[PDB]
Amino acid sequence: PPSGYGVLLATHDDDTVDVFTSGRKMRLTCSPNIDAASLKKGQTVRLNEALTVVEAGTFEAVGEISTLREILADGHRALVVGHADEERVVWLADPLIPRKLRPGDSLLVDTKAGYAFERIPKAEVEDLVLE
Amino acid sequence: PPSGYGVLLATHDDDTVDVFTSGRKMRLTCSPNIDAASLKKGQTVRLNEALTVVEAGTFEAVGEISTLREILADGHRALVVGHADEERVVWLADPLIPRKLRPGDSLLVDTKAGYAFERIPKAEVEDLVLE
Repeated sequence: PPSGYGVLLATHDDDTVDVFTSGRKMRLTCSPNIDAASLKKGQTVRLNEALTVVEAGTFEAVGEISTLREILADGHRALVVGHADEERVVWLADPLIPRKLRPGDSLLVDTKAGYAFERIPKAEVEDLVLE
Repeated sequence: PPSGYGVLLATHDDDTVDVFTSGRKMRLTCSPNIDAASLKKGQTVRLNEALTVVEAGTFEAVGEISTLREILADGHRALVVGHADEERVVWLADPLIPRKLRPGDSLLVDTKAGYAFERIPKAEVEDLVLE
């Protein structure tokens, strides 16, 4: 009955996936119940004691928030700046790739996993330019 | 089958290579399928529960952006500083030994592994100059 959680990283042609869990990256096989094609990068995946992906839910809603600096030319990574001016090159999740992200946008990230899940609207920038 | 990952440090003629994983370095033998000479410095390897190097690859993930200060005499190690003015020497990877390196170039590094993997293009330029 007890089942853990992990962060999906990428998909492989061997019907295998990379899962970040307990601060470590592991190679896992999707269960026959789920379809490996429907999986998306950065999506939370439910694991088990046998280390098998059995269900994928939505994306994480809590964690750190960082300021976006730039989007790399490859289109799958973004350079952002942490709270103490620490700079990280983090993967972009599927929802991030409205308008395309611009420098200065705030992204919800978890540094250990290294993914940007959601653009978080800021009230200060909205208040600066009155409408 | 579940499996983990590690970072390759060096290769020896004894068909044994040094791999950093789980926060520690171990000298392990490679599988017969893979070729020892084919492996390069600074690239990832895939381990197993028996710790057998079965698959190769390259490292492309997050990392604290480090400012390169200078290149040492031997030409295989580089001095980099971090956000907290922490100076440390790191082994250069194969793809960095490309344009000639210069002081102040941003680099992608793994502090636990001590390897610089790639040079991140400057954010202050690309996000603005392009049109």
